Amino acid sequence: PSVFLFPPKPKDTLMISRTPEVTCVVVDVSHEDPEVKFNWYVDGVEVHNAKTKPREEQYNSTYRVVSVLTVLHQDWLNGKEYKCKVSNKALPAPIEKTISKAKGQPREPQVYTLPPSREEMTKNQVSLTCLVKGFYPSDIAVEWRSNGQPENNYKTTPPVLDSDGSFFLYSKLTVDKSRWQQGNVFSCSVMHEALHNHYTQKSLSLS
Amino acid sequence: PSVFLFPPKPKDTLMISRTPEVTCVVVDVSHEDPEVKFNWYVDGVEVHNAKTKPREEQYNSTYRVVSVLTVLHQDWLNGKEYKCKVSNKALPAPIEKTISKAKGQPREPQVYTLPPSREEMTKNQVSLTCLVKGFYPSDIAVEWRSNGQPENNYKTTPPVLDSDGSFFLYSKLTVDKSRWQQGNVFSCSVMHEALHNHYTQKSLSLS
Amino acid sequence: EKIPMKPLHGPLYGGYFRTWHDKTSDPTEKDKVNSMGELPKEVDLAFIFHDWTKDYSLFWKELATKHVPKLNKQGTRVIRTIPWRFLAGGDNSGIAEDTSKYPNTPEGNKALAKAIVDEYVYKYNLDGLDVAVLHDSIPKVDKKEDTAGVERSIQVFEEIGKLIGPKGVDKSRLFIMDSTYMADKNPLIERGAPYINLLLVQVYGSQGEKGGWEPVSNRPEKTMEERWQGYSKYIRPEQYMIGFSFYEENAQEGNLWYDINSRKDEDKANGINTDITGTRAERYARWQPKTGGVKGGIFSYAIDRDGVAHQPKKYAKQKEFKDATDNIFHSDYSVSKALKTVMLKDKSYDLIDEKDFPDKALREAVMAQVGTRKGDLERFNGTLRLDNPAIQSLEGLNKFKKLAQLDLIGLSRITKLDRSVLPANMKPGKDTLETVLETYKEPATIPPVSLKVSGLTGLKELDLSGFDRETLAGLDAATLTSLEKVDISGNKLDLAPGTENRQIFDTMLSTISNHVGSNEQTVKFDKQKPTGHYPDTYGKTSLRLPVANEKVDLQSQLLFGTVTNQGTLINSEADYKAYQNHKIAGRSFVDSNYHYNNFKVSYENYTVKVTDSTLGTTTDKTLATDKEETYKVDFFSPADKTKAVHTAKVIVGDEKTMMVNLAEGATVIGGSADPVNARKVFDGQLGSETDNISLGWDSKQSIIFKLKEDGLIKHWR
Ligand SMILES: *[C@@H]1O[C@H](CO[C@@H]2O[C@@H](C)[C@@H](O)[C@@H](O)[C@@H]2O)[C@@H](O[C@@H]2O[C@H](CO)[C@@H](O[C@@H]3O[C@H](CO[C@H]4O[C@H](CO)[C@@H](O)[C@H](O)[C@@H]4O[C@@H]4O[C@H](CO)[C@@H](O)[C@H](O)[C@H]4NC(C)=O)[C@@H](O)[C@H](O[C@H]4O[C@H](CO)[C@@H](O)[C@H](O)[C@@H]4O[C@@H]4O[C@H](CO)[C@@H](O)[C@H](O)[C@H]4NC(C)=O)[C@@H]3O)[C@H](O)[C@H]2NC(C)=O)[C@H](O)[C@H]1NC(C)=O
Repeated sequence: PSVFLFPPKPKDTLMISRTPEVTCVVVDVSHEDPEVKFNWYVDGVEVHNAKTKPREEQYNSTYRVVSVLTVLHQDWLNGKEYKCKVSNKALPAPIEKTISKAKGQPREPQVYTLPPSREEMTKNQVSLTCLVKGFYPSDIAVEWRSNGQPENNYKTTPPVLDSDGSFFLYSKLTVDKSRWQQGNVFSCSVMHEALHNHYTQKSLSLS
Repeated sequence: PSVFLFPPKPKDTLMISRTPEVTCVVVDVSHEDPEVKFNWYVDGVEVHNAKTKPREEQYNSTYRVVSVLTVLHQDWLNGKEYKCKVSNKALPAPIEKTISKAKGQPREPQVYTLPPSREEMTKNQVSLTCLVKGFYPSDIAVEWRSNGQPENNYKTTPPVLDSDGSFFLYSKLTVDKSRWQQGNVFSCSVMHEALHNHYTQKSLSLS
Repeated sequence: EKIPMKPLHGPLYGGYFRTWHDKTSDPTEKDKVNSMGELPKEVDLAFIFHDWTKDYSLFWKELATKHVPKLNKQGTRVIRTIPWRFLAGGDNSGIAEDTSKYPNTPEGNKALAKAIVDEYVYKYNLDGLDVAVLHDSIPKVDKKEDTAGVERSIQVFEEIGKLIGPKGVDKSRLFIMDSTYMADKNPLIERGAPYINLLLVQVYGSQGEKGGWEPVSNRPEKTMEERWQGYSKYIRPEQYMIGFSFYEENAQEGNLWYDINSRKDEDKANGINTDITGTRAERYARWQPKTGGVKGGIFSYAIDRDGVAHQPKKYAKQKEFKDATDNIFHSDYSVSKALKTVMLKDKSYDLIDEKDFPDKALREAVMAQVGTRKGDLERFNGTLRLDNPAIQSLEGLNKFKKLAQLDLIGLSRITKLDRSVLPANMKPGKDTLETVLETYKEPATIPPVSLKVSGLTGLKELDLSGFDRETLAGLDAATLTSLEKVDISGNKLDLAPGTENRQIFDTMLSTISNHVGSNEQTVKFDKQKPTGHYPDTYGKTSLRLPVANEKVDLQSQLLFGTVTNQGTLINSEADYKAYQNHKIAGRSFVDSNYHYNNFKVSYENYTVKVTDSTLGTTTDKTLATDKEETYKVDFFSPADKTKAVHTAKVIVGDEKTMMVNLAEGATVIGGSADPVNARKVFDGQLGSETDNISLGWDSKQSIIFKLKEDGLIKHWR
């Protein structure tokens, strides 16, 4: 049996209204003895508020017992060690897995909105860019919104390691040229632990 | 023993002067019987021109036998199945792994250079951006160069899957504001199989 | 043409023969040395599982001409297995691809039903059709599940059922359905339950035998029993059939069931294991449901691989492995014949005879309603109506071990009623049957049979002693005219004045006095042990106490009562002592052993919530009355903690009006706190164990808000 502990979504840990989860998947679980007892610790403080997720509809082959744990934002951001101790009857002794936030001096993300290229103006659609650099750790979330209304058609690149040691990423908002030329507002909404209320915006419009 | 077949570098397969390699790593190799016989096939045509790489430094524990194969560009671009058949004495029967180029209609990368942000002009350094979108497959390479001289300080994001089905990526060239304001030329040099000579450039300068 | 064949009888044995293993399927493939005609007489059903074999293969000539008549001669029906999506679908749907020809209309599906039957059943002169309702064969459009396509198949399945099967014009041809889904999950079972002859559940591996595992419950799910349990509602037990699988050559992970015996690692050369002992198939052959009745039989998959040993579990990981078992062998079908004879050896498939039911009208009524097997009596848990008046003897009703209900309607000729001529589950009891399947690491309780006795004019005696009956419901005493003797001793009957049991007993007793008088010999009704329940509602809804320095047990004071199944509320031990002295004919019915303490229901484990006048909750039964206060005391069951069983109003001293939370439903209109989590401090509840009510990020947080209503604030918390 193999264990796979996973961290919470950046967006969840940087917004108190949302609820972050520390998932502990267990694959290749014994078909003979499928009993799995999860024990959850947070710096030794064993918690008992976990929730085993229902056995999803895998066709055959291997049992995959997931176990979720709802976590406090502060506990994650402070960087407490969440430990998932899996216990199987087939297993001679329990498998432990530990995870925590990236350990290092946090840095503020410099957010910059870039307009469509001079060449791309010929095309019927345009690409609004949002550069986000000089931030640490990689835990970050970005969103677009046009005139308050959250945007649908955009994509964000993974955090890429910069030369100095910080990370960076871009986010491409694909919109029609009509809405750009007409003069709407589009706002890149970055979210990082080293910001005011873990939040900041940069607007973008035609000039 | 686990086998890990890897494709060639995009830059190597798109330049005939460079030589592409199809690496076949083998990890968790038997400590008792460390003999590994690699067999290499290309659509059944067994080739015998491979080279087992010397055991790199390594930090003890588990043997990691790498095996490289030099390949023809045309054979990769045509999309021939390179198969790595690992054979160990401890292993009851040989492990095979197969790899090929991404199968689908190739698409031309639309290259667009974007200048530094209006806000970033206050900073002592600036970030020259190069958007590259609407291309397939993900096999692509990008480079900057200022006044002919290849650039050092830049980073390129991984190919990200776009909404339509194509990929895209950005490339951030970090330079001093002096060289930008003075009025140098910086050229984003994209390289993709669906281009003229697998190559195209877009220059960027102050206005 | 259509050869006449004897009907389906006894335990059956199915077998899906894979077409591409036939010798005539592909002459280029020389390793295929099997044939579908070689299937023995033991094989009842021979399913045609077609794939890979070419459209215009030489197999189709050999099938219709040589094989089908040979199999029909010996006594083996041939069935075509079409997938689910052939009835309705787009992606590889065969006949249903041509939607312009066969539209999605009332008339269009009726044309498609005929087209399916003609092309598959009647084409080669086969003996049935089989529909495979799987997720692998589910109707898809562009490799995506289709909602309208599944709803169409349902309607098509009904139309095909109007052509062939039980409710069809051509009833000679069978209509079968095979399913990995369970009854609740598979949608065709409800609609096309009467239209099928057999159901073939596919339950390969221990996942089928033992059932899957529910991690949240930490208990087994979708077990072999639970699988049938759902299907029991829709079809009869003799229609049910379970499936195992033989080893397919070069099988991969996700298709290794190890049903038949595996190859020994020593025996490298040998790849044949015809031994059936210690196999899943053999256990499946012996398996019979715990309720309902005996199964129709079993069936194999890839019967062409009969006797072939399973590839060891050790070499299951390595994909490219050429084991001795992966070779193809010319099977003589030893396992199929062995497993068939094993099912013949089963004694439950013995027919019902005069030994069980002497009376013919009873024996015919049982055969119609229940079933035609000795094993059905041990299992059947449904209603049995004996309305036919011409019934002399009810001998062998004790054969019914798990009968649900028994109706005795208009049976004048019956005279005596006792344990002899009544079901075994007149009294309570546990499951007597024993499973023959493997499991992980408690026998089921059998419900006492419901007995309605009405219209028996010539009934004289009536003995129901030591049956622990809960009520006398069903016994229509007004119709029992010729009643003389009666015995209802050693039961759990509340025979108090005004009860329905007493009304039945009094109506019975008046008939006894007329004929042969009333006395100790004729009438018995002693040593009752009525079941004590919890009341629905409670009367004691208030309690005014002094401001004394004393402590009171709120539970005993407010929460009490032990109702009967009829409806007599015993609150105190005094009420029971009064109940004990319900003298009928100068002697009580209640047992002397059965004290109040044995009757009483415990109110331990019940939670309590004492909300004081300032809405200050406390969960303690021992209430101090030293301080002046008004309380609202809610009680909850150990089961349901959210919904209160009873609510009271304790008032120590002068009453104070119960305060109300004015903040509840407060419009948050400012503060540093997050508006989302700000509203959840006025939600009314605390929150779930794993909720999130963090106001903000900073250590200091503020909430500005407006009250719901005007009022005078005397207290806050
Ligand atoms: C999980 O397990 C279930 C079974 O277990 C059940 O479910 C689980 C959850 C538990 O509850 C269990 O208790 C329970 O019992 C799996 O379901 C089974 O899956 C296996 C495959 O893994 C199937 O065996 C294969 O069947 C195909 C036949 O495919 C036809 O029929 C299907 C069912 O109706 C249908 O969905 C298909 O679409 C297809 O339908 C045909 O379509 C054509 C075209 O339209 C039409 O003309 C036909 O009329 C129509 N026919 C029918 C009947 O519908 C068969 O092809 C497979 O054979 C290959 O694989 C074998 C090894 O498994 C091997 O021995 C054979 O030689 C063959 O291998 C190929 O051979 C050719 C040469 O001939 C070669 O060129 C190929 O390279 C080679 N390929 C490979 C890969 O080796 C095979 O027999 C079972 O039938 C199916 N169960 C049932 C009852 O049908 C489920 O799939 C599992 N899932 C996972 C993810 O593990």
